[PDB]
Amino acid sequence: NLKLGFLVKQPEEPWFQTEWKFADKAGKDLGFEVIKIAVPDGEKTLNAIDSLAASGAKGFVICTPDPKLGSAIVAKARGYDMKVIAVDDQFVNAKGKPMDTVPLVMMAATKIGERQGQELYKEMQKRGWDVKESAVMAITANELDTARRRTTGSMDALKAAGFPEKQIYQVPTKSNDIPGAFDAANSMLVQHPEVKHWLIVGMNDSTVLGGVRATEGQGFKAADIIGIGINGVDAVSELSKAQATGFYGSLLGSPDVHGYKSSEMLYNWVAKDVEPPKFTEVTDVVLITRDNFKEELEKKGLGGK
Ligand SMILES: OC[C@H]1O[C@H](O)[C@H](O)[C@@H](O)[C@H]1O
Repeated sequence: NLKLGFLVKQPEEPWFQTEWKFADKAGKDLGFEVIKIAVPDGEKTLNAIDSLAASGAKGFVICTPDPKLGSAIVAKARGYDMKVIAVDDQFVNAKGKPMDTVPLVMMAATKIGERQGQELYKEMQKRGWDVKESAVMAITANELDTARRRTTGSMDALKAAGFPEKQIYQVPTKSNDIPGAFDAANSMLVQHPEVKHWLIVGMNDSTVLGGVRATEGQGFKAADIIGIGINGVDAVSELSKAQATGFYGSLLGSPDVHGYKSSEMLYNWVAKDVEPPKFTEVTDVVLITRDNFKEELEKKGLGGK
């Protein structure tokens, strides 16, 4: 009978789709209805809450399209006697300090990032690239913490592994999608004619994919590119292709956990006024490649690949 909202920034990415799916499950289990809304931008976010209130929802889980909407979201919520839980992306203040006060469930950004970096270097070593003619292209979205911590973690790990600091080139992307990353990567490539082999660093699948698509456009062959995405579920279409590409594999997270856990906690909070922990960090990761993606998806109950 109880209605709880599940707002996501990017409903077109399997990650978010899966979070929805597992929110549904939680609903089934606990006996509550999930109202699934896309909030791609700030306005739609604020409008969506209004709409929720109309429907007579008692709270919502949200991945905000903008961390800096935090204040507004909370205010609107309070006004409607709605409880909020943040998923994925953390609320920040005007000054861009994290709002500790809102319960969050997110991925262990740093740890996953560092695992990306490890695995990048590992595959490089495998291929016997000459470091001298190799480079790292780091496509960044520094304004998003969880993203920041990811790419920084990757760079740290690479630097730690012995990859020359001076051969790591960062480029900000305007959007956390393929088109965005494509533009970014493209602009960086034409600057570095000397490079023969690229490692591509990005916070998620799409970002890395964007990077890869760009390199192919500048006449790099698969052998000469290593990109490892983050998310896993986002990467399935790529890993499924006949031909191997620059996109070598992905770190599979737990969007199932994100969806289910966040919803479950909201309900309890709403229904039973059981205060969720302020911070939940999900540490799950597995490397999925062309060779294993199918197993691992099925293994994690994210069947289909
Ligand atoms: O929490 C994981 C989540 O982090 C951000 O929201 C990214 O945009 C997503 O694609 C995903 O990787």
